[PDB]
Order: sequence, then structure tokens, then C-alpha cells
Amino acid sequence: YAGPLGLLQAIADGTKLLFKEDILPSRGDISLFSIGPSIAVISVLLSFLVIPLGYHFVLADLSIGVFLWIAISSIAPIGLLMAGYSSNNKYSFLGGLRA
Amino acid sequence: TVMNLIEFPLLDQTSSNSVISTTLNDLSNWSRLSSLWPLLYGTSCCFIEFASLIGSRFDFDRYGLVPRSSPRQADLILTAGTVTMKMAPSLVRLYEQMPEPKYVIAMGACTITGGMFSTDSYSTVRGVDKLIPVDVYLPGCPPKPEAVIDALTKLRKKISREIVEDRTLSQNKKRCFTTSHKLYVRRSTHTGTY
Amino acid sequence: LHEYDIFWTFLIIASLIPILAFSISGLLAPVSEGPEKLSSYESGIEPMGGAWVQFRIRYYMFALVFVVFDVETVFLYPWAMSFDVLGVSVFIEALIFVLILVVGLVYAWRKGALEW
Amino acid sequence: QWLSCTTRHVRIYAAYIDPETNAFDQTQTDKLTLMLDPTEEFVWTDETCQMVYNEFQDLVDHYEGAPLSEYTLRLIGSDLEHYIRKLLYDGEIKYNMRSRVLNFSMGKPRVK
Amino acid sequence: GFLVFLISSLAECERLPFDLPEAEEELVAGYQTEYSGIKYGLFYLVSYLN
Amino acid sequence: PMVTGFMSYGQQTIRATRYIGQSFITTLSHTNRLPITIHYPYEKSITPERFRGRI
Amino acid sequence: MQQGWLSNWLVKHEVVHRSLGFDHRGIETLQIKAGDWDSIAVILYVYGYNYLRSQCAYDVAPGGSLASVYHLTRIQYGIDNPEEVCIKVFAQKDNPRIPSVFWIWRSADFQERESYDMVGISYDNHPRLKRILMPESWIGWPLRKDYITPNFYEIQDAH
Amino acid sequence: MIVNMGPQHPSMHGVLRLIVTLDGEDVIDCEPILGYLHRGMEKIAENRTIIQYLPYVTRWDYLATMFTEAITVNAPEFLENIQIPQRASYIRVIMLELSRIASHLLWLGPFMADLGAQTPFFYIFRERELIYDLFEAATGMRMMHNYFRIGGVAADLPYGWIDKCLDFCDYFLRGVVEYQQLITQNPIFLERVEGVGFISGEEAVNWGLSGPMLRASGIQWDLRKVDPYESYNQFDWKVQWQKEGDSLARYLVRVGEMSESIKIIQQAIEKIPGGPYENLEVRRFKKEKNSEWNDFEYKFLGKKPSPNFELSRQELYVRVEAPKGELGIYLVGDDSLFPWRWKIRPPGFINLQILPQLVKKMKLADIMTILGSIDIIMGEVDR
Amino acid sequence: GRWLDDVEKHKALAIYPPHEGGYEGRYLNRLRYQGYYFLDLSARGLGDPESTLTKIHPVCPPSLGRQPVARWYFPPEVDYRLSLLHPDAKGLIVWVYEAKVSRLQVLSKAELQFLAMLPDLRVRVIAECGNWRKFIWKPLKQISG
Amino acid sequence: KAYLFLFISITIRWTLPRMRMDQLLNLGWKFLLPISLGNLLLTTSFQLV
Amino acid sequence: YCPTSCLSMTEEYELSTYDRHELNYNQIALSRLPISIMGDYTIQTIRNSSESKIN
Repeated sequence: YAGPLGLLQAIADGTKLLFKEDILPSRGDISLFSIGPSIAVISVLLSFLVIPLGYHFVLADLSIGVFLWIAISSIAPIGLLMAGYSSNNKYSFLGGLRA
Repeated sequence: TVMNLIEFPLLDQTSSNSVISTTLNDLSNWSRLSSLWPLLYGTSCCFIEFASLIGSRFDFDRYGLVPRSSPRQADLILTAGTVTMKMAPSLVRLYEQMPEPKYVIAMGACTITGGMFSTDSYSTVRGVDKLIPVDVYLPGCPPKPEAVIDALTKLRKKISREIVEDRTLSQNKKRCFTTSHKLYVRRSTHTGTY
Repeated sequence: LHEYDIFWTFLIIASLIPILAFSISGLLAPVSEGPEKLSSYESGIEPMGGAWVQFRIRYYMFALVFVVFDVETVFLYPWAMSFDVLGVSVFIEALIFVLILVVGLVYAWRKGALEW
Repeated sequence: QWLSCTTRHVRIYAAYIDPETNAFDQTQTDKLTLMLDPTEEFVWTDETCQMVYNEFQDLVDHYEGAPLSEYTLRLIGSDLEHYIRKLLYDGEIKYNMRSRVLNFSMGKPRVK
Repeated sequence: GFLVFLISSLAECERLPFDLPEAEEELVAGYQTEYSGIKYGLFYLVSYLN
Repeated sequence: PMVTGFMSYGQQTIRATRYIGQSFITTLSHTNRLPITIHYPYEKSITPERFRGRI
Repeated sequence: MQQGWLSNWLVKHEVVHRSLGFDHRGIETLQIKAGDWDSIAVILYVYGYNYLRSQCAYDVAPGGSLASVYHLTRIQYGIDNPEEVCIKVFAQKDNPRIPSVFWIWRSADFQERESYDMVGISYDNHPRLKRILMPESWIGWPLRKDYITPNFYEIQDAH
Repeated sequence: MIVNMGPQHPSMHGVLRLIVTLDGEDVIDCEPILGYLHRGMEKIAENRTIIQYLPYVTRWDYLATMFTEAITVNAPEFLENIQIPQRASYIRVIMLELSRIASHLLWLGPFMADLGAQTPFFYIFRERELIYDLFEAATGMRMMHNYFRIGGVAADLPYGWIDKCLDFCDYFLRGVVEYQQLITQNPIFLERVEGVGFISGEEAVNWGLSGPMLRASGIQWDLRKVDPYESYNQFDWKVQWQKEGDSLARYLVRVGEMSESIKIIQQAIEKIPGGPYENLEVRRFKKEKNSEWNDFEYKFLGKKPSPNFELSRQELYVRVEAPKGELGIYLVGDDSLFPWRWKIRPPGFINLQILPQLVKKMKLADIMTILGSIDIIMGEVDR
Repeated sequence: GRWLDDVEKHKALAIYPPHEGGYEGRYLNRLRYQGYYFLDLSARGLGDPESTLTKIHPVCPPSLGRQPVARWYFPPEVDYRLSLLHPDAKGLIVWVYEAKVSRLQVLSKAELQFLAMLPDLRVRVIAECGNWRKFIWKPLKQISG
Repeated sequence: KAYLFLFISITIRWTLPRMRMDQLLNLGWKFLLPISLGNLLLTTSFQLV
Repeated sequence: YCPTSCLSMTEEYELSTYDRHELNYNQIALSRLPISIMGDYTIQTIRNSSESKIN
């Protein structure tokens, strides 16, 4: 029902989530709230550098490529702990601590 | 000789907007209605068939109805099952703690009036709209497992009936009053120990 | 190892991405929600109050053994790169190296450290 | 804690919240504030709410001797849910008149 | 080595963060409860991207 | 000891695999099964002659 | 009205129960002293009694006193209609407290707890003696056929 | 140090507030808060007649969906001895032994969605779909509401119902073993469920428990034998039990019982005096005049149904056991048509009495598994 | 204004959309900027619609089990809504949602003709009935009879 | 090729009850670490040539 | 128990309730010749499990 199939459903959910009136709870604030998911998204976005796709289609030779990928894969937990602690109540503190 | 007349429309409601600035919010609300997510809640005599809405008899998940078990995330909640006096003082917290594009509806004839709990009992609440403002009232105890999808289709048009200037009718004010008390405090009764 | 200019441009672009998304959300957003807004998800009516919820006693040992056993890898990488380049002496040297920490892990396993 | 009868258009908050945000959702619960119908089911001009504000002392000081229990909160909300019904049954106040669902908890208008 | 890499990849990209369509992400949700709009969107993204 | 572990470490993994691959090739006929579930809302269910609707 | 098998075994100990007669359904009924609800509880299990039944409230009449009821049975492999024993003890609105069997057999952790708010008679031998059915906010004792059922807006004629 | 597990209650059976201490990851003491769904039937039950009170029972009873009407018809028909034919009794036996399934599914499915079986959630609903058509075509809308009148039942179930079990009647038989081979597979299924919330038999009878959860300790206190309920006992059966009582024992005892349901159904459809309904349909046209048909046997109704009937002093109890647990409705035998006092005795109210004593020194995941395996629902609890 | 091509002139029409509504709200959005103001009805339930659009008709409230005759004598919804309407308003745009299939009084096509006169004599009404995947509109008066 | 693993993970999503974080640590530490070291110890002599 | 077939049954459900007080169901328009599943031109309903044939 999102057209023929859900080919538009995905970006539809994206656009819906776009507005959704970000709430920013009281305990904890922009000091760490907006800072949380930024580290998460960058930790995996920057990894796209050394990933190749075909014959001479690499973005950077980067002889330390897979090493850089392994190093950037172990930065997300920082952002997860930050986000899960950006609030105060439970179900987010331990909910992020576990992961 | 009318009783309780309706207030006058204060604005003249005379304006005109550009298409390049209107179709944006038009398709935005189209996505907002075509990507709604349920919020899990269900108690009593008008709930159980909601589960069947996830299987091979009824499948409302075919439309992207992602069931979220959290208030702050989702926007569509079904007050399924007859509500009583209690479990309400924490129910309204859900409606208070989600983003503004909620547009909540009802479900269960025992939630629009309290049908089979309406002779004499100090528990059941007479309807839900005396607790939370919702849009559509759904009959049936149990509610017809197809009527809920039809009412979802009905409500699917109200969001499409919104414009760019309509994104200001969710802003609030504060009638915060300065009045104190003089009484005695009561210690916590729900002591959690065995 | 010739030009990381693409790396720098990707860094600045992907670091502008999150603040760009946040600001774009903020521009077309509602100036609303003056409700309670002081309590978070799935909470017993206003539950509020509490601390000393740590259980760090268990996970701290895991964190410690990981922090100690990690340094192995950043020493192995210069060795893992220089195997064929050099002879076979580095093979024996790195074997001694890794075997030391294998013994360490065996010890941490026998005496109760990695637990529930 | 903040265990208040938060019924529609009747939220007798047992805790101090009259900032934009209470900063603790209770502010140690020492004032017992109240906000009137955030859903704008009724539009308010100050004079109309002045009688409610005056009788608030009649309900918090004239007939209160019981401890801080929701028993007293229902004792308040009962007459609160009918003071508005009286103020409307004599035509002094009217309904929302906005772009919401425009629900009728007391039913549609009448011809007296 | 491929076996270990594949089995580790599951939990490394949060698979599974919740065991059941009804059972939560071990408390009520995976540290993304209050994160309502573009926040949960970015977390959904980062998960799929991992 | 370790010889018992050096004998059972393959046994644990072989039990894990005998269960995992078995369930995998069993649910293979489920992921690509040939059942057709409920159709669109234009395909409501049949109703026999004993029910109750609008009186 | 006569004694019972329990009394048949117990009279030799010179402590007799309240010998009441048959029930109405087709079985018998007995009674124990209100303030002595512990002796019966400690002797019945010695005889082999470890299952309760019919944990209900009661009233004498519309405008009457209160009471309580306790039927009892056992569980065995080879059993043929275990003996139907019933107790119905009356109590007054003043000093409404009868002992509880919570500390002899643990089959009634929450059974008597509903009567701790339901009718106006509480019971010791049971920690956490507070409301469960009715909200803690409410104070009154409902379900008495003479109790003033709240004549609020939500019960009587509201037009 | 203490947080509530949520009135939103991300679990199967509705709304349950669980306030529990938390030492980082493990818990020390938990407490349930009940009373949020007060159906208050104990009040209305005095201010009503019988027939206007008939549809009231399958309202706080929508999981069992049938184990509330057994006793609710025992008081009007089984007390004053309005002789229920053995054929209509066999029809009611078909009903009850199908409600056994109606409970087995609506526990195991959600029990599968609690233990860790992520996929079979929709599977058991797809299996259950046929019971919906049955309950609809038998007497009522979806829960078959109003299948019990006073002088018998509403109306003999139609012809496309009784003789037409065969589809699901042999489908689910070969379908059972699917779950039995899946549970022993992937011991991650079994590892998390074994050795949790174990209970003994002496405490199972000392705490007042019942149902297969108690039968799982060699107790075999299955009350499908001890009562001449409508003279059902002509049929044969097999007691289902285990010898542990814990969560895995709960699963075993609640997977080994539903195999007897279709067995009793097969006993009935060919052992019912009328047998299938189309059989009795095509038989009451060749012997319309007089026969054992339409006599004390082969009659749905004995006398006239109406809201007018007086009672004498007769306060009878029945401990009618459901696969979730026992049930009882005691009631002071009053001289008036409606009686003085009503009372209910549900299993949920007699189950959670051990709940705070079950989860001891465990973790949140352990609490989740025990609460998913205990086979508990609201609705019955509050009444 | 493609709707404006068949509303101001005709003042009598029926909407034949796909049975989902996910394409018709944009049309209603445009008709708030001329003098047309929404009145959704869901016609099912009322008796002879004349006394529902012109006369003071006693709408019997949902009863509460008791209380013999009790009807609050509800008013009509045309002249009063005009009184609330400004003198700057072109027409009353109204939607008879429950006009379809594909002492009450069946709101048959004669009743729609009699609801097609209030647009002309003394409300711009549009009937509703789901139809083909393409959103179409058609004068219901010719369909009426 | 990566699509194949996407599909494999999608399938595995509905074949195993993901462990609790009382077993997950055990598996990650006392199971994967020894073999993930031993494969390197093997491949050393394997690549010795 | 009604004398002459008065109280009967039907089966539809499009109750677009925008207010509780709009539910006065009087004599004849209750008929309305309802949906008539078989009388629609966009419906082909196959019988479900308990209404189709065996196997």
C-alpha cells in the first residue's frame, strides 16, 4: 500500500521520523544528548572509506585500511554508553551498559 | 434560544499559500500518515483480537504498522480492553510522553461508553474521552477485527487534510496557577518488600 | 599511503552530516511540548529517585582482562605485516610473545575471573 | 510521590510545577500546582477563570483537613468537574473552536 | 576463521539486541527510548550500517 | 583435564551444528514455502449463517 | 445438629469445637471460636488438613454484622470424596479481627488479603494488610449491603 | 535502587506493575501491584437475572473463553436438577475439550514468544484460525458468546461443525510433534528454560496451586476425574503430568495434554447419542413421531427458558479445573431469584501468591522466563 | 483548481475515489481559501434529512438504560453555522460521507436530490462512495433516479 | 555475495533464541577466543612456507 | 424470544464515529441494503479452513 510495494515506504518512514518533534528530556541535555548519536553515526560512516566495490573503484589506497576499519569499529561503544547515560532513568542506563 | 452555543470563528481564515511551499508539508503529512506505528497497550474484554491483527487472518502490518512498545517513540495507541478507574492515572502519561503528531483513536465499545460495565460499579470509567482527547471511537466488545482497519483508513484522511499553517496548532501555553496547600504529608504506601 | 586528502574531505563531510541533520530537523520543527517532559520512557507513574545501581563488580573484571589482552594486537600487526619480508626469527619471537598471553589467559580462566 | 488525579481537564498536581519545565517533575512537591486543560477544550478569558481561582481557596482551605492522599484529590476533582458544567450550562463559557477533533464530552448544544 | 567472524558479526552489529518480537531489548528498549525522532532514525541507520 | 576438553570441544560444536543446520534446512521450506496468507483488505473472510452484527 | 469426624477424633483431648449442623447444598457445616482460630489450624493439619476453600466475605443481614467462611479439604492419591468441612464465624463491626492461617499453611497468602479491604473486618497473622482491589486512595469498605454506596455523579441517575 | 518493570508491561497478559530492587544487573526483591482491571462483577451479580447475566462471563474471560460458563451454568441447571440430557452433555464435553485447546494455544504461542522462540508466534495463530470459524458458526460472534442457556444450551451446534473436525482434527495431531522436535533442538531453547523457578509438590499443595503447573510434580491433581460433571466420564483419557514442576516441566505438561483433546473429541463425535449433527438432522425426519430422539435424550432444551425461576437455600461449590487452573463460584443459597451474595475463585488469584516467592536472587531475564512460563493472565485475577 | 472546475458551477457532485482516501485530502486542502468551510457528516443515522438541515429536530441522546422520554431537542446545522460564518464566505462545503453501496428514512437518491436543493435554494454538498483506483467525481443528481 | 550474508542473517533471525547476557559473555570469551587463537597458531606454520 | 421475527441480525461495521451522540437507529434506514459481500463487484471470497472442502 506504499505504492506498488514498499520501495517508497523506507524513505517515507525516514521523512516521518524526520520531524517527530525531538523531545530532549530534562535530566541530561544538549551537553551530551545531541553529542551521543553523532559518534555512533560517524563510527560507521567513516568506515566506508577503504571499502572497495570493483576493479579500480577504491576511494583511498590507505595501506592501513582494514586496520583503520578495526579501529573505527571499536569507537561505537563510547557513543552507546554516552547515549544510554545522556538520560537519567533506568531502561537506558543499564539498557546501554549491557550492549 | 440555543443552549451552549459554539464560539465564533475569530479569524476570517483568508490566506493563500504557494504550491512550492505547500506540497512539501502535504507529502510530509502523507508520509506521516502512511508510516504510522502502533503503541502497545491492552487490558481486558476488548483487546485480544488485536493480536490476530498480526497473523494470517488480519495483517495490519502490511501497511508498515511497526508495533513499538515505548511511549516516547510511537504515535498510535489503541486503548483496547475496558479501562477502569485505575491504570488510567498512569495511562494518560503515555499520551503526555510522545511526540505531538499522535492523533489517537479509541477501540472497544466499552471504552467509548463502558457498555457491559454500566449498571453500578465503582471501577469502570465512563468512556475514554473523559480522560484523553482521541479522534475515532470504535464499537464492538469484542471490536470487529475488520472495523479497526476501516477506522484506520478513515483517520488516514484527516492527516491528509492538513496544511503548512496547521503546524502551529500543537504549540502550548501555560495556565500555571500559584496556589499552595496547608495539609499533612503521607508517606509512601507501596512499600516494595516481602 | 599517497593522498589522504579524500580521507580529510570525507572526515569533514561526515562530521558535518550529523550537525546538518540536527539543524535541518530543528528548522522545520514544532516549538511546542511544554508538557511535563521531565520523565523518561516506560516509567511507573512519575517514578523518580534512586542510585547505587552499578553491578560493576562483575563487568569490571571483563573490562580489565580485555584492556590487558588488547595490546597484543597492535604489536602483532607490525609483525603480521613483516613475516615474509624478514626471515623466520620474527616467527619465533612472536610465538614467545603470544604464548605468554596464552598462559595469562589460561590463568585468568582457571582462577575465577570470567564469570556469569 | 507525584501521585495526582490527572484526569482530562482536571490535573490537581501534588507537586510544584509552574515553570516551563519543573526541572524535576516535582520540585520536591511543596506547592501543589494545577494547570487547566492543556488540550484547549475550553478557551479561557481571565474573568471567567477568576471565579474558579477564587473558589480554589474554598476547596483547598475551607474543606481540607485530611492528609495528602488522592482521596482529597477526588474530593477536589468532583466539584471541579461540575463547576465547569455549571459555568457552561448558563452559557458563560464555550467549547474549543479550533482545528482539533472537536469532541463533545457533554454532548452537542441544546435549545434550553 | 570465517565461522568465528560470522558468529561475532551478529552481536557486533546488535543481532540480536532483543530476542523476541515481544521481549524487549533486555530492559524496555535498547537505550533509545526517549530518542524519538531523527535520533531513533540515526540509531536505526547506524545499526543497518554496521 | 584437557584431553577430555580436547575431545568434547568438537562434540559441543558438532551438536550445535547438527541442530543449527537441521533447523536451517527445515525452515528452508518455510522461508520459501508455498502458503498464501491473508490478502488485501478487499478480500474479507467468508461468514456462515450464525453471527451477530447491526441489529 | 451434632458433632463431626474431627470431633469424633478430638473429644478424647477434651477440647470440643462448635458443633453446628448440616449445610444446604447436601454437606455438613461446623464452626470454630473466633479468638481461637489457631488451635483448629494447628490440629487439623496434624489430622492431615492442608487445603482451604471458599475464602469469601459475608454479612448477617442488610444492616447487620460481618462474618467469614472457610471450607477445607485434602489431597491424596487414593481419594473418594474428601470430607466436606465448613466453618462460618461471625464477628462484629467493633473489634473486627480474627486470626489467620497464613502462618500454619501458606495456601492463603493473598486469599485473606482481599477481605482486608473488601468488607470492614481485618485480620492479623498476615503482613501487608492493605487495600488491593479498591484503590489505596479510597478509604471505605464496600460490598456491605447496608454500606453507603458512593452517591457520586457516576452511580445514581445522571440523566 | 528500585525501579518498576512497567505498567505498560512489555509482556503477554496485559498490565502488571512489578516494583523491584536492582543491584546493577541482578535483583534482590520484587513485588506485584494488582487491582488495575476491576471488572467488579461481584457487585452486578446480585442486581441482575440469569439470561441478562449470561453473556457477562466471557468478558473477564477471553483467554479461556469457555472455562467461565461451566460453573456459570452449574448453578442454574446443575443445582436445581433441570435434567441435562447426556447428548447435550457430550456436546458440552466437545466444547470443554476444545476450550482445552483454546487455552493450550493461547499459552504456548505466547509462551514461545516469551521463552525465545521468535518465529512461531504467527504460526500458532495460523493454526488457531479454524477455532475462530468454529466458535463463530457454533453459537456466537467470535468467542461463541451465549452458548450456555439455562435449560441446556443455546442451540445444537450446526451440521458443518461436529462431523467437520477432520481437517484440524488430524492436522494438529501431526503438528504437535513439530514443537516437540523444535524444543529439544538448539539447546539455547532449553538451556535458558531449564533449572529456573523450580517448585516441589509439597509446596505446590501447601501454597494452593493447581493445574498442569502443579501436575508437573507427580501430583496428577487433574480434576477431570473427580466430578460427575454432566455424566461425561463415559469417555476415556490419559492423565498428563510430570515430576519436576519447574518451567521446563510446565512446558512438558502443557504440551503433553493437548494430545488428549482430539482424542476425547473423536470419542464424542462417534459416541454422542446424536453423533454428528447432520446425522441427527437426517434421522429426525424418518422418525418424527416418537423415538429416543427428542426424548429425555436427544433434546437441547428440557423446559422453557425465561428470566423467572425461584431458588431455595442451597449453597453449592464446584472446583471445576481449567488447564490454566481451578475455578469456583460459591454463592449463599438464597430464597430469591437472584441470590444474596456472589463469589468467584480464579486461578490467577491463586497463582501469583507464590510469584514474589518464585523470583528469588535471580536476574531480570530469569524473571522474564518464569513469568512467561507460569501461564498467568489478568482478567481472571481482578474479576 | 481542478475541483473548482466542478464545485462552484455544479454545487452537486459525488466523490468516487479508491477505497483508501490516501489521495483525496489534497483536494479538501485547497477549498479552505475561498469561503468554503468543512462540514463532515457521515450521514448514516439521521431520519428525513430535511429536518436535519432546516428544522429543529429532537435528536434522542444515547439512552442510559432508564429515564423514559428524554430528548434534548437538538438544533439544525445550517442557519446557525451561517450565523457563525462571516459575511465573507462563498459556500458551505459539506460532505455526505455515508451516501452509499456499489422511524428512520432511507437516505435514498430522492433524499440526495432534496439535499441537492439546499446548495441551490438557500450548502455545497458532495456525496461519498468508493470507486475505481482513479479519483473521479460525478454529478450525483443524474445518478439520483 | 554480501546479499547472501544479509539473507543468511535474516534467516538466522528466526531460528535461534538469542542468548542472554549471562551466556553471551561465556560464549564470546571461553569459546571463540581459544579457537580464534588456535586458527592463527595453525596458519602460522601453514604460511611458514 | 421476540414475537414476530422483529429483532434480527446483519453484519457491517463502518462506524465513522466523530461523536458518541450520533447513534439514533430508528426503523427502516437500518436496513440500507447492507454491503452484500456477494453483491459487490470487487469481491471473490474463497471459503476458509472450516468452510472449504476437506484437504
